Amino acid sequence: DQICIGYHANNSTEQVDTIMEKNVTVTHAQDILEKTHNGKLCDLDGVKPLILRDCSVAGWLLGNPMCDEFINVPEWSYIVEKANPVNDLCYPGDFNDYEELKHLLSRINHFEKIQIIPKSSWSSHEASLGVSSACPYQGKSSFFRNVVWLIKKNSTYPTIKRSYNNTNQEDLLVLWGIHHPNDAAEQTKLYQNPTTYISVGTSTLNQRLVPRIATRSKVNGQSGRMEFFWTILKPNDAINFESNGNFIAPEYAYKIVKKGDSTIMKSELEYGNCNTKCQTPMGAINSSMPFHNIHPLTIGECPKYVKSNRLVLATGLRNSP
Amino acid sequence: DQICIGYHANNSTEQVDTIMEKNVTVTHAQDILEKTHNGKLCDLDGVKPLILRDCSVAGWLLGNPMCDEFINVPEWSYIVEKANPVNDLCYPGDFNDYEELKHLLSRINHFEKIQIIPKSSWSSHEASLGVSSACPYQGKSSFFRNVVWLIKKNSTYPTIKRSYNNTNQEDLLVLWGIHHPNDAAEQTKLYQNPTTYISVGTSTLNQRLVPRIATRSKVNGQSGRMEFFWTILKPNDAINFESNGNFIAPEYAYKIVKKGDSTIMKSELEYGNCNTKCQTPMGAINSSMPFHNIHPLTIGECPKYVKSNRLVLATGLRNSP
Amino acid sequence: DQICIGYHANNSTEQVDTIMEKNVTVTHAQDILEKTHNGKLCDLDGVKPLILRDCSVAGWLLGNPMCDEFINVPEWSYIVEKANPVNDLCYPGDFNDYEELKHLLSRINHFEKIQIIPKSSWSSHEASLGVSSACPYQGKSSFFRNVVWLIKKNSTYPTIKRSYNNTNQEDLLVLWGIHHPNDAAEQTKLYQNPTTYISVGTSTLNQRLVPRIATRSKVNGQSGRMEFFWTILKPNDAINFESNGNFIAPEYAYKIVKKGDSTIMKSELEYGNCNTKCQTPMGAINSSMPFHNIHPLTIGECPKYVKSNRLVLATGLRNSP
Amino acid sequence: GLFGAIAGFIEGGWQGMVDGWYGYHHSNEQGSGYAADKESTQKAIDGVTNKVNSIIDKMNTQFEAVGREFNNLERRIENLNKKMEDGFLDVWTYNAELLVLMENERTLDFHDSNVKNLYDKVRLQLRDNAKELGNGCFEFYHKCDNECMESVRNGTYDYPQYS
Amino acid sequence: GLFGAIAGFIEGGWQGMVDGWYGYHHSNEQGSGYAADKESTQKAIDGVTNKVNSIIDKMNTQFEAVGREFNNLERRIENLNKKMEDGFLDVWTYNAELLVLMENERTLDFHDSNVKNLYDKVRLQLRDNAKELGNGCFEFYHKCDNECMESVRNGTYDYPQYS
Amino acid sequence: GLFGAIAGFIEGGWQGMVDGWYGYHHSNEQGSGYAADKESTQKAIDGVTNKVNSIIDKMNTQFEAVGREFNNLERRIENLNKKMEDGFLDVWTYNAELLVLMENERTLDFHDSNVKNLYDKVRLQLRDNAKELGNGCFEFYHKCDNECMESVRNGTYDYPQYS
Ligand SMILES: CC(=O)N[C@@H]1[C@@H](O[C@@H]2O[C@@H](C)[C@@H](O)[C@@H](O)[C@@H]2O)[C@H](O[C@H]2O[C@H](CO)[C@H](O)[C@H](O[C@]3(C(=O)O)C[C@H](O)[C@@H](NC(C)=O)[C@H]([C@H](O)[C@H](O)CO)O3)[C@H]2O)[C@@H](COS(=O)(=O)O)O[C@H]1O
Ligand SMILES: CC(=O)N[C@@H]1[C@@H](O[C@@H]2O[C@@H](C)[C@@H](O)[C@@H](O)[C@@H]2O)[C@H](O[C@H]2O[C@H](CO)[C@H](O)[C@H](O[C@]3(C(=O)O)C[C@H](O)[C@@H](NC(C)=O)[C@H]([C@H](O)[C@H](O)CO)O3)[C@H]2O)[C@@H](COS(=O)(=O)O)O[C@H]1O
Ligand SMILES: CC(=O)N[C@@H]1[C@@H](O[C@@H]2O[C@@H](C)[C@@H](O)[C@@H](O)[C@@H]2O)[C@H](O[C@H]2O[C@H](CO)[C@H](O)[C@H](O[C@]3(C(=O)O)C[C@H](O)[C@@H](NC(C)=O)[C@H]([C@H](O)[C@H](O)CO)O3)[C@H]2O)[C@@H](COS(=O)(=O)O)O[C@H]1O
Ligand SMILES: *[C@@H]1O[C@H](CO)[C@@H](O)[C@H](O)[C@H]1NC(C)=O
Ligand SMILES: *[C@@H]1O[C@H](CO)[C@@H](O)[C@H](O)[C@H]1NC(C)=O
Ligand SMILES: *[C@@H]1O[C@H](CO)[C@@H](O)[C@H](O)[C@H]1NC(C)=O
Ligand SMILES: *[C@@H]1O[C@H](CO)[C@@H](O)[C@H](O)[C@H]1NC(C)=O
Ligand SMILES: *[C@@H]1O[C@H](CO)[C@@H](O)[C@H](O)[C@H]1NC(C)=O
Ligand SMILES: *[C@@H]1O[C@H](CO)[C@@H](O)[C@H](O)[C@H]1NC(C)=O
Ligand SMILES: *[C@H]1O[C@H](CO)[C@@H](O)[C@H](O)[C@H]1NC(C)=O
Ligand SMILES: *[C@H]1O[C@H](CO)[C@@H](O)[C@H](O)[C@H]1NC(C)=O
Ligand SMILES: *[C@H]1O[C@H](CO)[C@@H](O)[C@H](O)[C@H]1NC(C)=O
Repeated sequence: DQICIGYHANNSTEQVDTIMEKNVTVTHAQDILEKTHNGKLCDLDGVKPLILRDCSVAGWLLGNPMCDEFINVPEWSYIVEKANPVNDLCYPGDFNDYEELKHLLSRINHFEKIQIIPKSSWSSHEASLGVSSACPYQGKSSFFRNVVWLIKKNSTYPTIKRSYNNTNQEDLLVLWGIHHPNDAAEQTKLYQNPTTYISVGTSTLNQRLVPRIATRSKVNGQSGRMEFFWTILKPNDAINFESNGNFIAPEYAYKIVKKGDSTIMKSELEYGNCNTKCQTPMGAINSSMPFHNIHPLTIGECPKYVKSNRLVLATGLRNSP
Repeated sequence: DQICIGYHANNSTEQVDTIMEKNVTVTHAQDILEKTHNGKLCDLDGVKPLILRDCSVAGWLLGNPMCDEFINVPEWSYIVEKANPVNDLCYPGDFNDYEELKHLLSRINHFEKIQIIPKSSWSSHEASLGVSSACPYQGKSSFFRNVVWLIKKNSTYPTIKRSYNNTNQEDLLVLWGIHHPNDAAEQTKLYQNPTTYISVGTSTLNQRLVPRIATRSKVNGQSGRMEFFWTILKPNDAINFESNGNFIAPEYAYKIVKKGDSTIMKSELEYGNCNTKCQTPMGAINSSMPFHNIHPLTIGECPKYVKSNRLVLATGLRNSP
Repeated sequence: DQICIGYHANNSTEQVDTIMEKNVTVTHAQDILEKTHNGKLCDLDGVKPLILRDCSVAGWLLGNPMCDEFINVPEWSYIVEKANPVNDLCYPGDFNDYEELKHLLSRINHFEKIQIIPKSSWSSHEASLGVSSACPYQGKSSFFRNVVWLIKKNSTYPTIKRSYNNTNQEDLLVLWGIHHPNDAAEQTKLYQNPTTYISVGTSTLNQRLVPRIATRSKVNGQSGRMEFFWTILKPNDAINFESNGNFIAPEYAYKIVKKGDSTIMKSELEYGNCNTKCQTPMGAINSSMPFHNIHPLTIGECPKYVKSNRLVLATGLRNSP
Repeated sequence: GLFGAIAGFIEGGWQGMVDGWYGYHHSNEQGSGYAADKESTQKAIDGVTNKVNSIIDKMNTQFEAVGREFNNLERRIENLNKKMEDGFLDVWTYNAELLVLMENERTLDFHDSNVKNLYDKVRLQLRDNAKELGNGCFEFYHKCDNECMESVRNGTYDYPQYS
Repeated sequence: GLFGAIAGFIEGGWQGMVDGWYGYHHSNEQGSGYAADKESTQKAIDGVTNKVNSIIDKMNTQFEAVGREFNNLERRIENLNKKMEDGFLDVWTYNAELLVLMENERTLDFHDSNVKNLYDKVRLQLRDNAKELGNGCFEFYHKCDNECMESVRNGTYDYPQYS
Repeated sequence: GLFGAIAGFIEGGWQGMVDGWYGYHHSNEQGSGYAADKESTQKAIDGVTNKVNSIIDKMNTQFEAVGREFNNLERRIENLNKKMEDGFLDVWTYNAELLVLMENERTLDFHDSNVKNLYDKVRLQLRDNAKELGNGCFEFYHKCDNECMESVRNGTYDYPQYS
C-alpha cells in the first residue's frame, strides 16, 4: 500500500514567459492585453461625435459654405477631424492662434450660435457684395457665413465704430478678420482709404491691425489673404471695433453653453453608427482587460495603453508533457 | 527530553502589504512615508521668505503704491505669492514676458534698488502730474513708484534722448512702459504729438514701440492701458531711450546682487514665524523619512514626494495570532 | 567509502551587488556597462561630420567671410558646433527663428548651393559697395557672401520688384535681411527714402518688414543692426520681393538635396580622423555592451545611456574564501 | 523549479486529479484514487487572485496620451511633446512586461513550493512508518485501508498505533 | 510561506523568546528555556538593514517638480508641462509602492528561510539520535542535560558519543 | 542563501571541479575524484543565458536624448526640456540598477537551489543505505566501487541490491 503527493495536469497549451525561460506551458493563464477593436468611429456613452468629414475646425467655425452641415451643430462627445481636410480656408490666409483655439475645444462639448451684429445693420456700408470665387456655393461666389466682408458704398468707406455688450451669462467666442489686398490699386478699389486699420478692444484685448501688402502666389485662384483673429468675451464685458478699411465683421459668435471632457481625434475613418464606452481613432473598444495595444490617444473609460504584443499571466502551474 | 526550533512573536499589530496578501501582521516594521507638516509658511535655513501678501510680483517690481512694504526688500530664501493677488496692475495693462521674468526670479535671492534717472532730472518735461485714480495712496491719486509717467510742459512734448551706462559690475533689471490712450483727443491732450514712438537700444535690444489706440472697457475705472517691458542690462553696457510721446521712464532699476536657488511658491497661507529646512506651500516638513506625500513643489533638503497614502516596510517576520 | 555533493570555486575576485549584500565575490560575472571612449570626434559609418570649427550655423549659412571653408560643403553624417563660436554674426543683429531653423537641420544631410539672384543683375541699384569693417576678409571690408547689401545709385533708390520661381523639384532654403540704421541721417545717406519697407510673399508667406531706428551700443565696432529672415520655398512656388529701402537681397539660396537622420552636436573637440558607428560629443564608442555612461546625446547605433558607474550581472555562483 | 518538487522528484502532474491543484493518490487492496488537498489549493487560489488584482491595480493609474497641435514654426516643442509622450509609453510598457515576467516566474515557483510543503507535511507525519520511495510516494510497512489513507490526508495519522 | 517553516510545520512563534528572531527551546529534567541563535539572527539583521538602505538610496535620486507659469495663450505648453510633471509622479509613486510590495514579500520569505535552515542545521547534527516530532521539535533517545543541549546550539553535538 | 546549501551545510566550493558548476566528489579504495553533473549544470547555463538576454532586451528600447536649442526668452521651455530629458534618465538609470540588484540576488539563490535539489536527488536514491554526514557527503554502509559511484551519478543506484 502507498500514498503519493502530486499536482494537477491538463490538456492546456497556454504558454507564459519568465526571465529564465520562455514559452512555458501552464495549466491556467490569464490574458490581460486587449488586442481587438470593431474598426469604427462611434457614439461615446450614447453621445454622438462631431464628425467634420472633409471640413476642418476653421472651416466649421468660420462658416465655410461647404461646411453647411455644421451650422448649429448639436452637442458632441468628441470631435473627429481628418489629417488633411480639403475644406479648410476657402479664401487663402492664416488663422491666428489656431492651435490654442483647438486646445480650447478639448474643454468644450457644445456651442450655441447667436447673432451679435446683423448683416442688415450695416446701413452706411455695403455688406452683400463681400464674396469671392474661392468660396463657391451652388455655383455662385460666396463667403464664410459667420463673418461679413464689408466694402465701400458709393465710393466712400466711412469709419466703423461698433460695440457689443455680452449680456448672456456665458463666455463668448468671437471671430473677426482683416483682408490683405494685392496692391495699392486694389486697396483703393475696395476701401478707397489708402492707409487703414482695425482696432479691437475689450477689458483685456488691446489690438490694432493694419493690412500688409505683398505680391503673393495664387492659392485657390487668389493672391489676396485673410487673417482671422479670435477672443473669448467674458460675461458683462463689451467688445469694441473701430475701422476705416479692410475689416471682416462678425455676424455670428459661438456661445459656450457646456464645458466638459472632449478631444479632437485625428482619423480618416467615417461613422459606424455604433455605441461604445472607450473610443480610439482606429476603432472602438469593449473589454474588461486592464490593458490594450490599439492606439495611445483614447477617450472615455479605457484600459491602459501599452506597446506590447503579448501580456499573459500564469495563474496555474507548469503543465506536463 | 527535547529541543525545539522556533521564532519570535510579540504583541505588535503593525501590518504590511505584499503581492499575494494584504494586511499581514508583523513583529517589526518601518514606516518610510512622512505624512505630517506644521501647516505654516516658514524661514528656510534661518533665511526668511519674501511674502508678498496681497501684492503680486508685478506690483512689487513696478512699485505699486499698495506694495510700499516691499520697497528695498531684504534677501529671501524663497518667494510666496497668492493665486489671485488683488494688488497687481493698479493701472490696467499687460506685463511683457511676465512669465519669463518670473522664471528669472527663481535664480535670484536678492535685489538692491538704485536710481538711474532722477525724477527731478526731467527739466524739459513735466514729471510730477503723471498719476491716476486707479493707483491711490493715502486718498490721493498716485502711480507705480519706480517709473515716471511723463507729460508735456506748457503745451510742448519735446523729444527725449536719454542714455544710462551700467558702471556697476552686476546685471541690471531695467523696467519701462508705454501708455495707450483712449482716443486721438487724449493723445494730443497728454503728449500733443499725434504720432509718437519709444525707441530703446542696448548691445542686444533693438526695440521701437508705438501706441495702439482702441475703445476699451473700464478696468479699475480706466479704459486706458499701460504696457510694461523689461531687459537685463549687462555691466559696461548702455541703454538708450528716444521718445516723442507716451513714455513711462525708469526712475529706479533693480540690481541683482545675489543669484541662488529660489522659487515662487503659490500659497494663500501667511507666516508662522517658524524655521525649517524643507518647505511646502501647505506647510513645513521636519522628518528623517525618505518619502513624504504632502505636496510635489518643495524647496530645500526634502524627502521625495510620492502620491502614496502608505509605505511600510516589513523588517521583522510574520507575527502569530 | 563516500560520495559528496558540491559546487564550483575558483580564483575569481569579481564582485556583484544585491539588495541585502554588497561586494559579493562570484565565480563568473558579466559587465554590461561600457565605460570608455577614444576621446575623438569621428566619421560616422564612413561619412564625415561637418565640423564648423569656430564658425556658427548662422555664419556658415549667411556666408560669413571667415567661414570660407564652408562654401559648397559636402554631405555630412552629423554637424559639430562649439558652445560659443567666435565667427557668428560679424555684423551685429538677430537671426529670426534661428532655433527652429537649427531644428530643421537635424532632418538634413546635404545642402547644394545655387544662385537665384545674380549680383550683376542689379542694374538699377549699386550692389558692390555693400560692405562693413565688422566683416573683414584679407584686410579689406567684406560682407556675408550669400546676400547682397543694396544701396542707392546716383542718389536714388528706386523700388525693387523681384520674383523667383522654384523650378527645381526640391524645397529651397531662402535667406534675406533688413538693415536697421542708427539715425534718420544715415537712413537718407544709404537709401534716401525716409520711410522704407520690404514685402516678401509666397503661397504661404505674407511678410512686410520696416526698419526700426534706435541708438544702440557698438557691437563689433558698429551700432547698426541686421535682422535676418528665412523661409522654405516649395517646388513650383514663387517668392516675391518688393522694397524701397534697407533690403538685403538673396544672391544664393541653399537647395535641400538629401533629408536624413542628423544632429547638431555641441563640442569643443576637433577631429580625430577616426571612424565609428556610435558617436558622442566626448568621443566615439566601439563596444557590444548593452549600456554606456559616456554622454546622453549620441548619434548612430549606440548602447543605451545610463548614469551608473557600475552594472555587473552575476552569472556564476558565490565564490569561496 | 526552485523547490525541486514540480518536474523534479515528482516527475509529472496528474490528468486524473481535476478537483484541485495539489493532492494525494492512494493505492491499496480496496482500490486507488485521487483526492485534492483543499487547504493548500484554496491558499494557492487566494494568493494568485490577490496577485492578479495587485498587478492590475498598480497599473490602473498610469500615463495617458493627449492630442496637442503645433504649427510649422513650433517644431521644437512638437518634438519635445512627441518624445515626452513616447517616453512614458516605453516606461509603462517596460513596467508591464517586466512585472509579468518576474511575477510569472514567482507564480510557478509558488506552486512548486506548495507541493513541496504538502509533501513534507505528509513525510513528517509518517516518519519511519513508511518507505520514502523518492518519487512523491510513501509505501507503508503496515496495511493502510481507506480510513488509514484518510487519516494521512486528515493530518491525523496516528503514528503510535502503526508503530 | 515559501519555505514551510513559519506558520507551517512550526505552527506559531514564541512570545517567550525576546533576545532574538530565531532560536531554541529546550526541556529536560533540570528545566526549560529559550535561547536565541545569535549567528542566524545577526545575519538576518544585516540583510534587512542593507535592504532598507538599498531601497532608500535607489529612490534618493528621483524626479522633482518645479513651478512654471504660463499665460492665457500658452495653454498647450502649460498642459504639456502638467502632464510631464504628473507623469513622473505616477512613475515614481508606482516604483515606490511596487518595490515595497515585492521586497516585503521577499523579507517574510527570508525569515521563513532562516528558520528552516536553522531547523535543518540541527536536524543534520542529531541524525538518528533523536525523534523528528514534526512540529519543530526533536525528542532525544538519550537523556540530554543542559551541556548536551548546549552542544546542539554550539554546533558541537557529539553524535558518536550518544550513539 | 535561501536554500541553505551553498555556504550553508556545504561549507565551501571545490577549486578541483573545473568542468561544471555542480557535481560529485567520491572517495573509495580505488581513489577519489570530481565529476561534474552535466544535466543540472547545463540547465543553470540556459537559465542564466536567457536571463541576461531577457534583461538586455527589456532595456533595448528606452529613452533617447535629443539636442534642442532655445533663445534667451524661452527659458521656461528650455527648463521644461531639461527636466524632461533628465527625468527619463533617472527613471531608466533606476530601472537598470534595480533590475541588476534584484536579479543578481535571484541568480545566487538559483545556484543555491540547484545544488540543494541535486543533493536531495542523491539523498532520495540512497535512502537508508548510507549515512547522511551533514556536510554534503553520504558515507556508504557497503563498499562502493567506481561502478557503484557511477550508478549514483547515473540516477540508477540499485537500492534493493545493497539493502
Ligand atoms: C485677363 C484679365 O485681365 N482678366 C480680368 C480679370 O483679372 C484676371 O483674373 C485674375 C484671377 C488674375 O489672374 C488677374 O491677373 C487677371 O488679369 C478681372 O478680375 C479678376 O482678377 C482680380 C485680381 O485683381 C480678382 O482676383 C477677381 O476675383 C475676385 C474673386 O473672385 O475673388 C472677384 C470678386 O468679386 C472680388 N470680391 C471682392 C469682395 O472684392 C475679389 C477680391 O477683389 C479679391 O479676392 C481681393 O484680393 O476678387 C477676378 O475676377 C476681371 C473682373 O475685374 S474685377 O472687377 O477687378 O474683378 O476682368 C477680367 O477681364
Ligand atoms: C461726465 C463727464 O463727462 N465727466 C468728465 C470726466 O470724464 C467722465 O467722467 C469720469 C468720472 C468717467 O465716468 C469717464 O468715463 C467719463 O469720460 C473727466 O475726466 C475723467 O474721465 C477721463 C476719461 O477720459 C479720465 O479717466 C480721467 O481720469 C484720469 C485718471 O484718474 O486716471 C485723471 C488723471 O489725472 C489722468 N492722468 C494723466 C496723467 O493724464 C488720467 C489719464 O488722462 C487717463 O487715465 C489716460 O488714459 O485720467 C477722469 O478725471 C473729468 C475731469 O477731466 S480731466 O481733465 O480729463 O481729468 O471731468 C468731468 O466733467
Ligand atoms: C571722428 C569722426 O567723426 N569720424 C568719422 C567717422 O565716424 C566716427 O568715427 C568712427 C571711427 C566711429 O568711431 C564712429 O562711431 C564715429 O561716428 C566716419 O564713419 C565711420 O563711422 C560711421 C558711424 O556712422 C560708420 O560706422 C562707418 O563705418 C561703416 C562700416 O564699416 O560699417 C563704413 C561702411 O562703408 C558703411 N557701409 C555701408 C554699406 O554703408 C557702414 C554703414 O554705413 C553702417 O554700418 C550702417 O549703420 O559703416 C565708419 O567709417 C568716417 C567715414 O565716413 S562715412 O562715409 O560715414 O563712412 O569719417 C570720420 O571723419
Ligand atoms: C516561442 O513561441 C513563439 C510563438 O509560437 C515563437 O514564435 C517563438 O519563436 C518562440 N521563442 C522561443 C525562444 O522559443
Ligand atoms: C453692459 O456692459 C457693461 C460694461 O461695459 C456693464 O456694466 C453693464 O451692466 C452691461 N449690461 C447692460 C444691460 O448694459
Ligand atoms: C486592510 O486594512 C484596511 C484598514 O486597516 C481595510 O480598510 C482594508 O479593507 C483591508 N484590506 C483587505 C483586503 O482586507
Ligand atoms: C560706459 O559704457 C561704455 C560702452 O558704451 C564703456 O566702454 C565704458 O568703459 C563705460 N564706462 C565709462 C566710465 O564710460
Ligand atoms: C564595496 O566595494 C567598493 C569598491 O571596492 C568600496 O569602495 C565600498 O566602500 C564597498 N562597500 C561596502 C558596503 O562594502
Ligand atoms: C513657375 O511657378 C508657377 C507658379 O508661381 C507655376 O505654375 C509654373 O508652372 C512654374 N514654372 C514655370 C516654368 O513657369
Ligand atoms: C478523519 O478520518 C478518520 C477516519 O479515517 C475519522 O475517524 C476522523 O474523525 C477524521 N478526523 C478529522 C479531523 O477529520
Ligand atoms: C560548547 O559547550 C560545551 C559544553 O556543553 C563545551 O564543552 C564546548 O567547549 C563548547 N564549544 C563551543 C564551540 O562553544
Ligand atoms: C550507468 O553505469 C552503470 C555501470 O556503473 C551501467 O551498467 C548502466 O547501464 C549505466 N546507466 C546509464 C543510464 O548510463
